[PDB]
Amino acid sequence: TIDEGLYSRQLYVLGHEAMKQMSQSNVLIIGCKGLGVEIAKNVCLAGVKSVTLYDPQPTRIEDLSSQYFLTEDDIGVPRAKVTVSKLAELNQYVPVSVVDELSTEYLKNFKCVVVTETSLTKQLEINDFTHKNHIAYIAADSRGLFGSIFCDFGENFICTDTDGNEPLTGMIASITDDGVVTMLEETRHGLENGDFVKFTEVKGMPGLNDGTPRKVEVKGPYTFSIGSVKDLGSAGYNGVFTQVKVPTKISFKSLRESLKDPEYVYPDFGKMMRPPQYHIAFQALSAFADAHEGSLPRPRNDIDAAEFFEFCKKIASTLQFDVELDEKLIKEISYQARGDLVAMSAFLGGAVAQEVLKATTSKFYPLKQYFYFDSLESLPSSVTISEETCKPRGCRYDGQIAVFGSEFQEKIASLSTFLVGAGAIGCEMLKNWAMMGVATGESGHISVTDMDSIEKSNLNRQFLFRPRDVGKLKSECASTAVSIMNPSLTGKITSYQERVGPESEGIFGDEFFEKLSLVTNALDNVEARMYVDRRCVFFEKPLLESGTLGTKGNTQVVVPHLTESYGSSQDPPEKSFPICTLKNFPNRIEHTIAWARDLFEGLFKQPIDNVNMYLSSPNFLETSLKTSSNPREVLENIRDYLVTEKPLSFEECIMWARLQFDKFFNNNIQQLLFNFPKDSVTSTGQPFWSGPKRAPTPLSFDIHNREHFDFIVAAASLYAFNYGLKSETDPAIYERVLAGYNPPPFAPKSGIANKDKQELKSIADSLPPPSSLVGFRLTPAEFEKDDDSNHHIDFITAASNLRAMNYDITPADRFKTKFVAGKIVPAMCTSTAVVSGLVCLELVKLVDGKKKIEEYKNGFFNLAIGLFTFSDPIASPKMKVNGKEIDKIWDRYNLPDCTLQELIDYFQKEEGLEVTMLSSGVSLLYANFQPPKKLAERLPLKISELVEQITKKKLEPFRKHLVLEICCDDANGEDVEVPFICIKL
Amino acid sequence: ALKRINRELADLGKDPPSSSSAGPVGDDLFHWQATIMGPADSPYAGGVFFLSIHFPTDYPFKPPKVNFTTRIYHPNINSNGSICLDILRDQWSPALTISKVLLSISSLLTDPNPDDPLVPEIAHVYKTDRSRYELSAREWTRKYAIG
Amino acid sequence: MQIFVKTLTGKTITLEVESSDTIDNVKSKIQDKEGIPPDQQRLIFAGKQLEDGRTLSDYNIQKESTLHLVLRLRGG
Ligand SMILES: *P(=O)(O)OC[C@H]1O[C@@H](n2cnc3c(N)ncnc32)[C@H](O)[C@@H]1O
Ligand SMILES: [Mg+2]
Ligand SMILES: [Mg+2]
Repeated sequence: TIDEGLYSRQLYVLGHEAMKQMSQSNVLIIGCKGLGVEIAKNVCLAGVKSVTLYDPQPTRIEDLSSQYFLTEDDIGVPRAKVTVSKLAELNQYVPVSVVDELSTEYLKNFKCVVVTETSLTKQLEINDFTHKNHIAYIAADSRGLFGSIFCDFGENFICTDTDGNEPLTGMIASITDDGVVTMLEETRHGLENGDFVKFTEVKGMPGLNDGTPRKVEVKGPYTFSIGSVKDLGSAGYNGVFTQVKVPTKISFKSLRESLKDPEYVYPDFGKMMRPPQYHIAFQALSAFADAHEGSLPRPRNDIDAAEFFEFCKKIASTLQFDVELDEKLIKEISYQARGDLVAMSAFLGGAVAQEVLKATTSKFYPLKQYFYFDSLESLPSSVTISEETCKPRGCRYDGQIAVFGSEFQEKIASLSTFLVGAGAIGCEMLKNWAMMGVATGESGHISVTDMDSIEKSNLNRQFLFRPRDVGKLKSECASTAVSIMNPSLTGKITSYQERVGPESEGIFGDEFFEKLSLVTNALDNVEARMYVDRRCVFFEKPLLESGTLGTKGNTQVVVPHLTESYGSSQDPPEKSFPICTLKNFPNRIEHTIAWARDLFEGLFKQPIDNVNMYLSSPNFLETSLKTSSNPREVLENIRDYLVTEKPLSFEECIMWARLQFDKFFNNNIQQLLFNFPKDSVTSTGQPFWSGPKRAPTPLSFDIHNREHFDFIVAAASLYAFNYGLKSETDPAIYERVLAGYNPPPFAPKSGIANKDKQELKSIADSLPPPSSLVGFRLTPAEFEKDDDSNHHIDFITAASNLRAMNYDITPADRFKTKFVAGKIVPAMCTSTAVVSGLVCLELVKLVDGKKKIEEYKNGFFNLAIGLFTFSDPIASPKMKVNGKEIDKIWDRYNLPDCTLQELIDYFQKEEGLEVTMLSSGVSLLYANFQPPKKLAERLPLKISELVEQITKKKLEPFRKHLVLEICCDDANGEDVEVPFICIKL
Repeated sequence: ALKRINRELADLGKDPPSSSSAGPVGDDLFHWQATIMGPADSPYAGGVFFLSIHFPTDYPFKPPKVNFTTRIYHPNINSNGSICLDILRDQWSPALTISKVLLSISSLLTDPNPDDPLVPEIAHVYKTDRSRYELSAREWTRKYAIG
Repeated sequence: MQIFVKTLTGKTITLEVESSDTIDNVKSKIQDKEGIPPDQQRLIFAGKQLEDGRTLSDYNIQKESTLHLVLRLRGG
């Protein structure tokens, strides 16, 4: 009973059983500051049964530094009371409550307990209870640029899924007598030692088909071993194997036992000596607070730092810790104790919310047990950070001024950012910018562009949008929401509904880009990423890239004249199947789904487009007869969809659907088995239908069968939609119409001059004249996965399952069919929060203008396994041109709008290079091998004139420059690479 | 993409392919027309086959789209000109040149593969009645490839 | 020398190398064991991304070292 219209993208990450168990779990959250509210928001969006908040502390102004559900009108009111109202709106299936008083025995009502902003004695008191009563306990802390997480799920935690990957499966070629399983040609099993597999369809060894898992001993990328199969048989042929994932038992220690001998999770292997330092430092913070009436050290105070370091020494001595304390790092922890950064809050809240989901679903591997993190490389160095500049000013940015200072706040308030995309990452980025105070000064501005509209499935991870906002523009809603969060952003956000690409360069032109300070990408495709990367390279602007997939995520930073661009590296491409496999010899459900999608396009989209283009273009037939691969196909489509098989009622649509069923599931299979009988052999004597090729069998139509009826219904409905008729869903009419159907006889054909042109002419003139059909059009079907009443996914599922039945492939359901056909990207709110936090931690590095490349970090993570890793960006490659140092990425030539001859002469005289090729856009302006006449005609023209002439398209008035690619050869003839040319018009 | 495309074009200029000749259409570098000569020891002897090559915006990180324009009677080439070649669907790597693709297509022409066919009827004729396949291929290359 | 490579999806790989091996040889070995072309591999050791043309000793990679094999993602 899960609402798949809302949890569509999250179900592809977690699953149905996981979310069913998750919707029966109660979560208590202690603390309602930025970290707590982030955790509660992510939990409410995830879909737990209910959330209870406990925070009776009255609101303070500084609390607004990372709490985005608090306003300045709420000062003096308990934080939970003012937060519950806004949290109750995120998800309608998750009630949110408040408790004014907490007792120990009251904790038994909750599946998970999250603790923030609590002293160590209270944490020990709570954990001593939750540990012996088997309640999951998570404790999180965020101090300036430092963070800590602790998880304790009990002594006998059971984890069903450990890595979150789909089970591995593969086709076998042979199994010897000693269990040596071999894969097919050039196929990798992908297993690891100790995995368990089960076999099916193994011929010659039926015993392996029982279904008992067996140990795997990997011997190579193509073979493995399972043991001894002497008794089961001598040798086995063909078959498939599927991995079996076994539950694991994880044993946690209590907080009291874990303080003495902690187990660390390392977010970065470059600094493996720090977590032991942070373990002492956070305990010293708790002791200091207990010794000063719950007051943390004041910002950048040396007396408090000295006292804190004395506490650290005392704690390290007491715990028998054999670690030499790094005084600078520990005192840094002391200085930033009162810091409250929205980026750290977002990062830790995403991590902790994922841990809560792990606790409530018993899926994915949890943290064991301490996770200490720092982003100390983000501390500014271009400004003064002292006790005078970091003291509070009684404003909403006190939690950030306590870390960065007032001068850095002035630097932040003057940013002019450009955000591309307004989805999940875009919403998180806008919220982080609003909390940080970005572009709230006299010279600050924010621009956000996005061409899409809000849908129901977007509300599951884009928390700025409500159900009332469905159908509106994403950018307008996001700007309004963040202007509500921070009122100082009123009049300083501009929203566009333009797609960023070659067609929007009149809006995001030179004037627009020259005023920016940085560009942040929040996109979902690589083409737009590459385009924005090229624009940033040309204008020399910093770029912040980020991406997510399920529980995985990454963030990258591109810095002018320092690092390489986003397009300097390659990613694995999308996998496309061979056409022969798809058309004739499928063996996976993905092949049949691709075939079904192509069938949908070929039945309901292409013929309609041809018919419509015939009735619009007066010279369509003449052009198509010579500019098409199959003009005969176009003519046949037009004839069939106009005259021959035009339905005058829905019954004719039903009969048409029945005919198409026969055509695509009974007759083509008969023809295929006529060409390649089941007993046929290859050229080497091997059977033809063996291994990856599965022998099909024709389907006979049976109305009582569910898949056949589904196909008929969906096909008839889509045909009626094409012709604008009134469809029906009652099975009575279908059964009545299909009862009186006489299939035409079919017999597969054995096969065995220039008059065909006359036949094509006769077909063409037989069509009704376009003049007789004015104002008549057929409605094409545009694929739409997200609507469940247009019969698109229904038709694709029915066709895919029927073709699977043809080849004896295991059919799927509508859920997996929608996942595959729709090319849906699994999405999570926790991963979005983590990536936004990392991006906003790099943003402050960009604002400070750090020059060294070791101060920046590209981040990668997978929350399913609890893996975090960071690495320095790659420096842009250098080169030598005319004995000069040239950056291969960020350098260019600036030339006036000279002539082609003058450009060549300039490159000869100045750089000592001979120009061989000159191109602009997708045109070849000049090549060394062109005939002398063409060159002599093209030499005395200016570059703009040459481009206009070659492209036959005048340059637009807003076009202020041209980018030219040039390939040149040196005097010796060696090819030397040079940077691009920027011609100024 | 432009740099590598021009490098390939110049290399084609620097070495006569003899059996092939590819070049941009007009002045567009993302649309080439290539010519292939039927091998002498093949049913397509003395035939000129035109192919259209479409370079994607992501070249060389995505395969070029190569389609026959001349009608050919081959088990691995259908009526739309689609070619059953692995290096064009999922075995493409950013290290293959157009000359290699043309050599692969010529090798495909000189001997078909009926065991993994794209046109089952032509493959059936090839496997069972070879002489009829020879006559049909000769007729098709005389009718369409010569003009 | 024997080193370990951990993927972003949790898989573990064991490579038998020597301190004088270049990063290209290690990438070729990873391709052999995984089928990932060297130009698409992102290897991280101790917070540094390994670049082609250098040796293991340039990064002070010794026996039982752990590398991370990562990749970029396209959602958002
Ligand atoms: P996620 O898939 O949740 O949201 C991605 C958002 O990015 C926007 N987007 C994609 N492609 C473009 C271009 N080319 N220009 C501007 N915005 C883009 C989508 O509309 C989503 O809102
Ligand atoms: Mg959308
Ligand atoms: Mg998307």
